[PDB]
Amino acid sequence: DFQETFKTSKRAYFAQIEKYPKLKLIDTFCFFLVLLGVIQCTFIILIRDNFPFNAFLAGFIICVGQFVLLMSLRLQLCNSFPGISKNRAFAEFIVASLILHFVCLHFI
Amino acid sequence: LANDEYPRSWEISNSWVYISAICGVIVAWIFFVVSFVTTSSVG
Amino acid sequence: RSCVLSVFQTILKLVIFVAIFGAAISSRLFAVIKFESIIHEFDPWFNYRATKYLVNNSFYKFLNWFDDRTWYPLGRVTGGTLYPGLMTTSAFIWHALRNWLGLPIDIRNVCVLFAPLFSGVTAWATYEFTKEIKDASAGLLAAGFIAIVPGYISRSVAGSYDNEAIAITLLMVTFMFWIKAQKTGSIMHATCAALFYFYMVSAWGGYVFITNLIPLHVFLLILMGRYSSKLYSAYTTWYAIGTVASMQIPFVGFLPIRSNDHMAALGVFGLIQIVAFGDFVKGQISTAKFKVIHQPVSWPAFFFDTHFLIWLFPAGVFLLFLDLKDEHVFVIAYSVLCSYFAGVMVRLMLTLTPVICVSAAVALSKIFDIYLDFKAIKPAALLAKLIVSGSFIFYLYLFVFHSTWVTRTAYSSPSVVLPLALIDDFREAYYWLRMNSDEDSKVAAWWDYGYQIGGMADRTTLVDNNTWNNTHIAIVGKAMASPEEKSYEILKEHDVDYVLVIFGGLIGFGGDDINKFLWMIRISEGIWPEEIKERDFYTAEGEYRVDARASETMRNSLLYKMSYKDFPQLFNGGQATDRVRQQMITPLD
Amino acid sequence: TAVYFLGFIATIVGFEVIFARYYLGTSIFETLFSSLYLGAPGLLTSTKFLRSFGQTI
Amino acid sequence: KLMFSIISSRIIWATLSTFFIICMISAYMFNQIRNTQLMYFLPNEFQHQFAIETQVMVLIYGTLAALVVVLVKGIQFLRSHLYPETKKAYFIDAILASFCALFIYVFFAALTTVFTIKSPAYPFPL
Amino acid sequence: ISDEQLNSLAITFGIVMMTLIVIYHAVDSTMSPK
Ligand SMILES: CCCCCCCCCCCCCC(=O)O[C@H](COC(=O)CCCCCCCCCC)COP(=O)(O)OCC[N+](C)(C)C
Ligand SMILES: CCCCCCCCCCCCCC(=O)O[C@H](COC(=O)CCCCCCCCCC)COP(=O)(O)OCC[N+](C)(C)C
Ligand SMILES: CCCCCCCCCCCCCC(=O)O[C@H](COC(=O)CCCCCCCCCC)COP(=O)(O)OCC[N+](C)(C)C
Ligand SMILES: CCCCCCCCCCCCCC(=O)O[C@H](COC(=O)CCCCCCCCCC)COP(=O)(O)OCC[N+](C)(C)C
Ligand SMILES: CCCCCCCCCCCCCC(=O)O[C@H](COC(=O)CCCCCCCCCC)COP(=O)(O)OCC[N+](C)(C)C
Ligand SMILES: *[C@@H]1O[C@H](CO)[C@@H](O[C@@H]2O[C@H](CO)[C@@H](O[C@@H]3O[C@H](CO)[C@@H](O)[C@H](O)[C@@H]3O)[C@H](O)[C@H]2NC(C)=O)[C@H](O)[C@H]1NC(C)=O
Repeated sequence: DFQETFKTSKRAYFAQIEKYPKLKLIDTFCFFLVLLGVIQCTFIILIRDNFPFNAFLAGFIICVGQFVLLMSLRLQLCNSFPGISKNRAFAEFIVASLILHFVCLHFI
Repeated sequence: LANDEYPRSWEISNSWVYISAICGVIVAWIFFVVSFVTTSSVG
Repeated sequence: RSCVLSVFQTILKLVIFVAIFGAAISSRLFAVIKFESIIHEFDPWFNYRATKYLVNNSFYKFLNWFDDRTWYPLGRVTGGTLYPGLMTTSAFIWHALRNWLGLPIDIRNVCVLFAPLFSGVTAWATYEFTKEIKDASAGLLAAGFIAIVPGYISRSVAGSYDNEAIAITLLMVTFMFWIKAQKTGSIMHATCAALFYFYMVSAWGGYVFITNLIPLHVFLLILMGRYSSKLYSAYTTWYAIGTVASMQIPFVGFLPIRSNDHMAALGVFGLIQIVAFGDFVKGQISTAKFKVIHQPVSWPAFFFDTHFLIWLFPAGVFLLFLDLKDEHVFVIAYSVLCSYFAGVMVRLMLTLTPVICVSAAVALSKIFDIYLDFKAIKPAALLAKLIVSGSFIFYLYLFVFHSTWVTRTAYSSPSVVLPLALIDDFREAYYWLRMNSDEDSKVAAWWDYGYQIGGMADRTTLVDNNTWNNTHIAIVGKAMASPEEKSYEILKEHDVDYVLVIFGGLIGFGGDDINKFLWMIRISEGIWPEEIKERDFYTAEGEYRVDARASETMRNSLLYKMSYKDFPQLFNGGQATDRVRQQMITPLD
Repeated sequence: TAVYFLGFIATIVGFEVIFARYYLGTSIFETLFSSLYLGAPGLLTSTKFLRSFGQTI
Repeated sequence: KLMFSIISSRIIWATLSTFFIICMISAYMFNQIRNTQLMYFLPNEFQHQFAIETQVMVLIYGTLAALVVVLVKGIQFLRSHLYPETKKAYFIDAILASFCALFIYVFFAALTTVFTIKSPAYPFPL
Repeated sequence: ISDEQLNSLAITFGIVMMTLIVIYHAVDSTMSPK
């Protein structure tokens, strides 16, 4: 069961990546936005200390929220929403990705 | 104490890691956006 | 033809908004042209004391402001104990009228007339919120109700300067911007909904409801199976921008992380993340996807506050419920949840009326869509249409007469002046104390009148209406209950110069300080049990009275001697009536 | 339409420089007024670039 | 088979939800916290009532809600389950709709009469 | 200003705002698809 769904999903995903040269750029950005959050929590687990807690929480929020806006751009960029073009999803990505950096520079 | 008279985030040397985990996402983001409108589709 | 009809619709809507922006303004103003124009109650005299500080020095000296004229041996720090947003939009309107439009007016007149000016924005926002569920013919009707209905006139009359005026508008604008981005799917409307959620989390303390009303919408929207790619983009940007914008306000600093109330939202976000991956696997296989996947209110307050909108409110939810067009679950989920909480509290009737108006202005629009849509000429059909439409237009005019009757009778009266003649003896003795006393001098009264003495007499009290440190009120109530020889020392440790006592035994005030004398004793039993006991203020066989057969330790207390001091020498013959307790006092007592 | 692209990079880099300069020591109203004077021509120019380039995105 | 048609039909959720709003807008909750007695409702006081009076309120509000929903998404079903075979059936719609309007007026007059018995000096009845 | 004139101004604005709604909804119901 899971072998068939596994190899089916690997092949049907890798063909989709090799078709469009926009998708591997998104996913290459995404994976290293996961590794930033992982080692940034590893600093907390390594030495037991919790003192500048807001400065901990700001970078972690940058990693998670910045991951999510990429996944929304990917979902909206493969299949188009009814009424929204592909020139407007990108501008909304710029504006809403540009508010979040300011409110995570005030917070540290 | 006021809200301005506090040791800043430079001077603590416990939160250099997080400032270095903000600057990377900023410059990686601008190199993302410049390298997105100067490329092709299914060339 | 299309230009003619469209121009007719536009001009007629302009005249509608010019009328319904004016009916609200004229309904709020009975207490301003009847009397003078002053701030009304206990709680709105701190806000006016804080927006008069911001307005004549900088904004930097207001965010971190330590005042030493309240809770005197240990003053309070304001910036981490109040909600800014009611003050700073008011200083913004003051700064815009003074410098740009050209006309300078006082800060007191901006503070009095802050609710009636602002209610027209609530009327427009309810128009726009109803334009999404139903076509734009019902939005004018829902906007026509909410500028009249007297469950909402009760909390914003001209003079009230409390937090709910800004709050019940920003609630509506946030729900409008969420209901746009539930249907369309775009990111930018969820960003704007996050920013008005930030501007609503800072003005008002019941922001918890809008935080726990959105994940109940999404969570009921998954169990029916209406999941799409519109929810992954509309929910998660609202949570990502809105949460970290919520943590910027101190007094709610790290509370959306540790606290129980915000847990549901976090859980829903995680749940949404999982189901987005379990939808990609479904597109590949077909077989094994089955293997994987407070006081209770009485009855007539409800008819009293809304006339016949409470009458056809449970018809609009049925007629609304036979459609299920993916944004009706918002209103159906709001209505049950809010109607349960507005039946065990008194003061959650304010969050209930923006759905009595909407759901009471949908069913009536669906009634009007067929009984005055004549388009065939027959006698009997036009008879039926004519008498049904006449039947409802009659009740709607009687709704206007009812609402403006009940505004001017019950909900229009000041607490500062007490009316065949006037009784103004509650502002003599604050202005005495402002004129004829040295400027650093402490007043010790009971905590109900803390805000008015600081606001209107301008001295440095010991307690006020906040009840922040609760073992300080017990010191003051221990002072007003002991004998004289010890209350002198307890009051002298804190450097109190003046003490003051209210008293209503002469004209029957009722809320005097003998009626509130019992609760004081109970607050002083949680700490010093040995010194004071409430088994001693009762007479033989347990009756509370003030007469010539009172207790031996009631007659020697410090709040008895200070109220009935020269009261028997006043009346003729040497006898007196108490006029509230209805008891008789002799000058040996 | 290379000069319009030149007017598209400079407003995003311009919206990062005023955030860094906000982080160092400046107050709010200088950040907000600088964000307005930079804010409007970059809106008009960037909108006309995304309209002009268009179909290959 | 059958339980999936029960959990899938929206009519029982309609009647259950509207029955919940109806039985809770007549101050059922106040009665449950502060227990009272149970001739009729307690006159001239504005904040107290007995226990049988909320039954009368539930009957009233449910009745006129039923009159309104039968007035809007109604009259087609009754004729269909009734006689169609007479003539041009517009007259059944006419007198049927008119009698529904008159029943709305009668029960609304009953409600205003009871509220003037509860709290007098109310300037307009009926 | 005596509040008798404020009373008549209040019901006057209520009736003038509340009558035009019905003719707006009658024009919009009769001469429109929905
Ligand atoms: C898409 C993004 C949209 C962003 C929308 C931003 C809209 C905010 C516009 C605010 C304009 C303020 C203009 C202003 O300076 O008025 C001031 C100060 O007036 C005030 O007190 C209120 C302004 C407080 C600003 C709150 C922080 C910024 C919140 C929005 C980012 C008058 O207050 P005053 O009390 O008279 O003195 C303030 C201090 N001085 C230095 C000026 C002496
Ligand atoms: C160029 C475009 C200009 C548009 C903006 C125009 C602004 C409208 C008026 C602003 C507020 C004025 C209201 C006001 O201050 O009057 C109040 C109370 O008097 C009243 O009766 C209240 C009248 C308010 C009705 C209009 C409210 C509209 C809401 C704000 C626009 C009485 O003031 P007093 O406090 O009594 O001042 C003393 C007056 N003596 C004569 C005793 C000296
Ligand atoms: C999904 C359904 C369940 C939802 C679960 C959500 C609830 C758990 C959320 C994480 C834990 C929250 C509790 C928490 O963080 O408490 C912290 C101190 O507590 C800590 O010890 C820090 C915990 C941080 C987690 C670090 C390990 C995480 C590893 C992830 C890979 C409070 O620290 P404070 O003492 O308040 O810091 C204040 C500092 N001042 C200077 C401001 C005074
Ligand atoms: C019409 C009026 C609208 C009222 C909204 C409510 C306004 C009050 C909320 C403020 C909450 C207190 C925040 C606070 O204490 O800090 C204020 C900083 O003050 C701020 O600007 C708060 C910013 C909060 C984030 C804004 C998110 C919106 C996104 C805008 C693009 C002080 O800023 P400053 O100290 O003046 O700037 C120096 C900061 N350095 C980092 C450079 C040192
Ligand atoms: C707590 C206060 C708030 C409570 C809210 C009260 C309930 C209001 C919202 C639910 C009412 C409508 C439910 C409904 O009609 O949908 C159920 C689909 O429903 C189901 O199959 C299972 C029931 C799940 C909905 C109720 C969940 C209980 C509440 C959990 C907290 C089945 O109808 P459907 O036929 O699926 O809807 C149309 C879709 N078809 C294409 C299939 C025709
Ligand atoms: C009401 O009117 C009086 C009378 O003018 C005003 O009093 C003025 O101000 C102070 C009291 O606030 C008077 O006494 C002075 O006190 C200062 C303390 O710093 C002291 O240094 C002086 O030597 C003097 O004793 C002052 O005589 C008086 N008149 C002036 C300044 O011309 C009062 O301000 C008015 N307003 C109120 C009470 O709100």
